[PDB]
Amino acid sequence: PVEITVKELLEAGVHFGHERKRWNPKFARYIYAERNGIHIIDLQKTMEELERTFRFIEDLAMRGGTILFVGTKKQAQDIVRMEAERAGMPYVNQRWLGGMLTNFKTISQRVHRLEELEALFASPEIEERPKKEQVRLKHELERLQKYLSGFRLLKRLPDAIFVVDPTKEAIAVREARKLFIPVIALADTDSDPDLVDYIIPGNDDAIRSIQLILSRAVDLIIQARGGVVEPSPSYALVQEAEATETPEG
Amino acid sequence: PETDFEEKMILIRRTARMQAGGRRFRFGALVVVGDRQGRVGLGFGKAPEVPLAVQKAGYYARRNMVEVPLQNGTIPHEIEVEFGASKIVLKPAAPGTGVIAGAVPRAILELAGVTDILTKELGSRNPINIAYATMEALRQLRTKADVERLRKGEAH
Amino acid sequence: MLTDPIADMLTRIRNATRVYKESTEVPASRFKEEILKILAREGFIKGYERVEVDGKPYLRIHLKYGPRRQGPDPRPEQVIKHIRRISRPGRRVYVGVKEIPRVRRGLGIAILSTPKGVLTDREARKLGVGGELICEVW
RNA sequence: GAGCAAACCGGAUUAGAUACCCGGGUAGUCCACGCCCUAAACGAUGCGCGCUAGGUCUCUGGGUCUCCUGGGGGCCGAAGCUAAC
Ligand SMILES: [Mg+2]
Ligand SMILES: [Mg+2]
Ligand SMILES: [Mg+2]
Ligand SMILES: [Mg+2]
Ligand SMILES: [Mg+2]
Ligand SMILES: [Mg+2]
Ligand SMILES: [Mg+2]
Ligand SMILES: [Mg+2]
Repeated sequence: PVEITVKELLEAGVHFGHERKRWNPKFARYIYAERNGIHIIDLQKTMEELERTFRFIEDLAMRGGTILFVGTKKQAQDIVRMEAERAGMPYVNQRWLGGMLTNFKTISQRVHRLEELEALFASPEIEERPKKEQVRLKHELERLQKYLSGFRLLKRLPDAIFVVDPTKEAIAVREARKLFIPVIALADTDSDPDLVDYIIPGNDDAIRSIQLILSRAVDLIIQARGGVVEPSPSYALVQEAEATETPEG
Repeated sequence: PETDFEEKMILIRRTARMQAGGRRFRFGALVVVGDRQGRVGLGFGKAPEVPLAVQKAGYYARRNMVEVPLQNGTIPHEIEVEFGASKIVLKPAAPGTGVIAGAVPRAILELAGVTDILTKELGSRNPINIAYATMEALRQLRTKADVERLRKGEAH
Repeated sequence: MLTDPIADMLTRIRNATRVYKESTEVPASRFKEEILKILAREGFIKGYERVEVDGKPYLRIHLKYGPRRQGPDPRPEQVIKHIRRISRPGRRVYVGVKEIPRVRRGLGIAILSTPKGVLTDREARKLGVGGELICEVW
């Protein structure tokens, strides 16, 4: 049953039958206290820390600060970009690079090739040598973009970090704290609530939680201070958040 | 503000590695940079040429400094610190005592801007870990123990 | 069966703090209880309070630390960075008054056990007496 | 005293083989009582006791029993330790 949330998209489900001899284990469902992914233990402990954290995201915001989020799991990545562009800041989906922060003065160079290439495919210099290098410059521009598509907003090392799972993207969190950078992350029982600077004890995994915690973390920024504007947002045309703007091919 | 101190090279070495054909030296410099006002920092970078080796260590130096709590001209109090096998130990001394210590600990203490100490040594008199040796010492000197024992503790 | 009742406590506090526990329990007894009275008046530990566990008396020592730190390894500095036993059993170390220790150049105490209650380098000297040198804390 | 096997008897390989290989063979290995007491008799890590994250596999008793509590064996690992391993 899809409570107006599922939407009938002619989803067959012919190959989706439970004929997968799934009728094999009785204890198949070892079930615990994790049936939908919404845990809040001790409350007087977590809610205390939340206010804490979210009070800073607000501060770093107003102080003009910057917050690059760090995403690495498939269980996020894209969920990192939406909350990325919606909130004008740098993000890292694909993969971290040793030094992303403890080497700026060098990884930032890559960012430069990137921009450099991005210039050339805009001037008449297009096509002046063998297709080979033409592609030699396309591979790069392409790759570079794959791994640097979000680091282009880091003219200088950031005031904070928002890594999802400070245990899977630990290098990130190492590099960070080695440079006195408050590290903000999700974290759970299977994490280092000692390393995480400003914790938000959500579910490390679980798409939903992510989008839930990461969004307000994005909205809180945006709503930093305020203003009038009371005609509210429109529904169906929420494309500026990114969605799937203009395709190529 | 200003980020310039006085540099002192502690001890340099050629290191030699080996390959088909022959050997290949890598140089090691051990430098200490200081203010003589409370800040000092060790550093040892390697290189195929001593200078860079020094310069590098000159950069590693300035990056690892430690504001030393000097009272008058000495260390506020006593400390002995274990390292590899080295056991530097410094003892605060009256004025007019002099530095009084090894090539290494002296190179370090004398930049932290000390003037009167008495040093305890007892193992691996190795220019390197005695170097480091003298520093965690300087990192463990106390500022505000007076505060930590009596102050509240909110948000830890 | 413990061999040195005190030393046990001291240590139980020592490791306890190295892992940053909030408080540790230790077998009760006047002495230990009087020995912790000092660590408490002196700030090394928020405090102790007689407690029961399984039916046997124990003492809950609420350890005290410092603030979290910046950079790698953010664990809080220690309040009791060092706490050794001096006068062990089969090693009784009694010192005169002029033999009382100075300890961590006044940054630390040294609990004595003079025929006049359990005092610290300070007091004991102030009162003018010496006795078994139970420990040295800093 | 079946098999095996120092010494030893022959066979072969070798530049030479009192050796590796091959065919026999004694003490011995076996049991009884007595003697010897050594060992890489090694976890190369004395005994006892208290304290300090976990996870994983496994033997054995209790258990409101595929979870927790006791004893023993392995693995990986917190802090810590170590010259390093
Ligand atoms: Mg040692
Ligand atoms: Mg000395
Ligand atoms: Mg025969
Ligand atoms: Mg040996
Ligand atoms: Mg039972
Ligand atoms: Mg066991
Ligand atoms: Mg291990
Ligand atoms: Mg470790």
